[PDB]
Amino acid sequence: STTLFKDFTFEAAHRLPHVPEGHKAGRLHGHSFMVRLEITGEVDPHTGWIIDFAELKAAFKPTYERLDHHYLNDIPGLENPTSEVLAKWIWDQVKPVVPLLSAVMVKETCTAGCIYRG
Amino acid sequence: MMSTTLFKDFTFEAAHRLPHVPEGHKAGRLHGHSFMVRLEITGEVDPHTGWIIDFAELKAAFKPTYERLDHHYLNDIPGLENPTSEVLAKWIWDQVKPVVPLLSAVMVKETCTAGCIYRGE
Amino acid sequence: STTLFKDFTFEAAHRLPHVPEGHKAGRLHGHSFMVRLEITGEVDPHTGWIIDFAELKAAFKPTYERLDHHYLNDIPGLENPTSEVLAKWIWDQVKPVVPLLSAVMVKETCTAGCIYRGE
Amino acid sequence: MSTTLFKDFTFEAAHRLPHVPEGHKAGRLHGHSFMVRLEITGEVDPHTGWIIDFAELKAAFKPTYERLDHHYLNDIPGLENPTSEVLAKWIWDQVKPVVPLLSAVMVKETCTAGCIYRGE
Amino acid sequence: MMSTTLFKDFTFEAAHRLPHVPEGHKAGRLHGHSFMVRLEITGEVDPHTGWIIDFAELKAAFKPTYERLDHHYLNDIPGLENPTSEVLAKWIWDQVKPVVPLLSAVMVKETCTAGCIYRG
Amino acid sequence: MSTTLFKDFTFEAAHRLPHVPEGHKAGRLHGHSFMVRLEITGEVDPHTGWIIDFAELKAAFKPTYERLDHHYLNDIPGLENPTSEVLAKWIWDQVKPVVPLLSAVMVKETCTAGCIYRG
Ligand SMILES: C/C(O)=C(/O)C1=Nc2c(nc(N)[nH]c2=O)NC1
Ligand SMILES: C/C(O)=C(/O)C1=Nc2c(nc(N)[nH]c2=O)NC1
Ligand SMILES: C/C(O)=C(/O)C1=Nc2c(nc(N)[nH]c2=O)NC1
Ligand SMILES: C/C(O)=C(/O)C1=Nc2c(nc(N)[nH]c2=O)NC1
Ligand SMILES: C/C(O)=C(/O)C1=Nc2c(nc(N)[nH]c2=O)NC1
Ligand SMILES: C/C(O)=C(/O)C1=Nc2c(nc(N)[nH]c2=O)NC1
Ligand SMILES: [Zn+2]
Ligand SMILES: [Zn+2]
Ligand SMILES: [Zn+2]
Ligand SMILES: [Zn+2]
Ligand SMILES: [Zn+2]
Ligand SMILES: [Zn+2]
Repeated sequence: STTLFKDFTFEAAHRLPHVPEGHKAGRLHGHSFMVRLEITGEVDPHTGWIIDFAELKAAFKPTYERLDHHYLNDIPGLENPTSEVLAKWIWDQVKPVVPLLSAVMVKETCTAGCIYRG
Repeated sequence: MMSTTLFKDFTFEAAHRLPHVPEGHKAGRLHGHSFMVRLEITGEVDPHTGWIIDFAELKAAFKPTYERLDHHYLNDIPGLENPTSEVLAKWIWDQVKPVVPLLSAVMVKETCTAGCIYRGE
Repeated sequence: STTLFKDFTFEAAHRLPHVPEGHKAGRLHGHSFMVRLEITGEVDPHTGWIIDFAELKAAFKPTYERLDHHYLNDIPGLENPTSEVLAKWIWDQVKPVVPLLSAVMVKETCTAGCIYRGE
Repeated sequence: MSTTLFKDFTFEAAHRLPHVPEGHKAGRLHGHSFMVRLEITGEVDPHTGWIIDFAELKAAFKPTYERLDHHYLNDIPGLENPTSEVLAKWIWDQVKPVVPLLSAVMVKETCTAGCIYRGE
Repeated sequence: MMSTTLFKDFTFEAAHRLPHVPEGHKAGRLHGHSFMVRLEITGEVDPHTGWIIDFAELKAAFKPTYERLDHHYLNDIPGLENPTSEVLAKWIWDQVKPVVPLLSAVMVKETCTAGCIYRG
Repeated sequence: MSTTLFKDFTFEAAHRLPHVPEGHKAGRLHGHSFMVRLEITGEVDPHTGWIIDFAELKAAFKPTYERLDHHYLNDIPGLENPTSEVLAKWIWDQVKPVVPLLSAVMVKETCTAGCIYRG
């Protein structure tokens, strides 16, 4: 048994609709968002891996393309695009494709983030 | 386990020395580091806010402790007479857990390549 | 002389209005922008510095707070908010209050950037 | 309650993956700047205020580190299929006997891709 | 002088070995690195596009050379029989300058802490 | 036109700035993980393919590095006012005799700021 992870960065705009009126997050802004997908499972004795890192990247690509260079709030389910909401939303998009998914981390900035484990 | 965790990272610039190491050990000399602290909290996400707590509330809760550490000599702070990573991590937990009840871990990195994670529950 | 620099990070939305339909930069998006301010000058013999890093931060603060947590295209002069335009714009905003400014770098992502020198 | 210590090491090596399909890039001879994080979990001594000195963990790993660094991994027995997963297991198997409090080994082949192994 | 410069960074994973170091020198054993290459260009900013050239255009121009380097053994590429950072930075300049006429410098880093800049 | 080599080193040290005003935070005893970049410029030898081995640059700096690392800077002669600016010049002065091709010294007290000295 082991864990594997792969990291991705996407460039997007968002705003938080439910913060108080003068809160900076309530203004239209953006971030270089980092996403880490983590899987946990058994290592195949012939391949020597769980799945190819490239399969994890390929599995994310359709979701990446929806998020990257986009305004998140216009995506159904991301009307309140906090890191927490986004981590769970990503889990829900990728879990069908990556059944070994064990954690999704979203970082809005280099110093803050959240980790969702479904 | 199933969970949702939030974390926020802070950096502070401080001097320390380790008082119990062998004579001549480099840690025994007055020196310092760019310390990194990561506070992690575990909780439920409110359906209206969409968050556990605002990152800014975490930063504000930590501020008093942060200001005691930054641009200071750690050995002068009570509880930090032996200011190892491990001692500092637990000390920070003890200071913060009262104002951040959902605190689940404290990480302290003395350098970019070496550190400690403390879970106090 | 000696050169000093300091890095600032701001979180902002932008959109490039003059790219072809379909170009990714033409959609409303954002980045965590990095700005490096570089200054060059004489080190005072008594202070041991050119200017305090904090004095540089304070000088930039007004301009920083126009950029951070904002949509760049709404700022006059940033209607086409490329890295190149933004670096020159920051130079033009900051040079009056930091006469020793020698270069401005803007990075939209960690792996690329622009450097402008206005003299 | 628990305390975990960790230290990161970087080594410069070549490898190739022998069991990937014909034209897979990882099947060609190449290399990486590999990063290894060793994590320890255990009691912190009330006198020393640490689990063990970072320097002692470095020393414990040094023999294995020197086998890896500036080498071709496939040549090392046990690393004939030197995936991140296999390497992390292998490092654990070398280091656990010297550092019984070892609780995880992370290997990153690149800055964006990695695996964490936590024992058998 | 008054000027605008752009740069973009690319990382490739490759093996190399230095053939002219003394027997025993670590760099003379087959090994590898996650190499970083930065291309710097300088030119006028077009008043319509607001840019010198699109970052994507610089990436595209470099791709053929990038593909020769990534997931390969450098010593087997003609011109890179002695694949030092110095030699590699110049070799990259020679490959890229014809397709990126605004190219002003090439940086190679073999590790995160050591590298070389060539200006032609 | 030129080939430049560089190598980065990190050392862990205490310092305080003695000529800032009372209550300025840098006036309190503190420390940093300092980063130093040494740069050299010169001809690439066709036989070795290098200017000097990165390992030679590290060895040449080691004595100076060992004075700095895990020490209190203010007690080192020359570093009574251990600003980044003063430190970069001091390192230059210490290193230039054993690294004649030295062309720049950068010092960073934190990851977001620094100083470059070029002689
Ligand atoms: C300041 C800023 O730009 C935001 O996007 C914030 N986002 C969050 C936030 N706190 C949490 N928990 N989650 C968040 O996603 N605070 C601010
Ligand atoms: C070298 C240096 O400057 C220190 O501050 C050291 N600190 C620790 C250490 N080991 C542990 N476990 N914890 C530490 O905090 N070793 C050295
Ligand atoms: C992809 C994206 O989000 C952008 O903002 C781009 N910006 C620039 C760019 N190229 C230059 N030169 N300047 C840029 O500012 N390409 C893309
Ligand atoms: C692309 C490249 O250079 C490789 O070394 C790959 N390695 C792995 C890999 N996938 C897993 N799971 N583990 C690996 O170790 N994919 C590619
Ligand atoms: C240790 C190692 O793996 C190497 O690749 C070395 N490369 C160089 C080197 N020195 C220079 N100047 N250039 C180099 O390219 N030293 C070692
Ligand atoms: C805040 C702090 O800990 C310091 O060490 C400072 N150092 C400098 C500084 N400014 C310059 N120019 N040089 C410095 O070296 N400001 C503060
Ligand atoms: Zn935001
Ligand atoms: Zn220390
Ligand atoms: Zn953009
Ligand atoms: Zn590989
Ligand atoms: Zn090498
Ligand atoms: Zn300081």
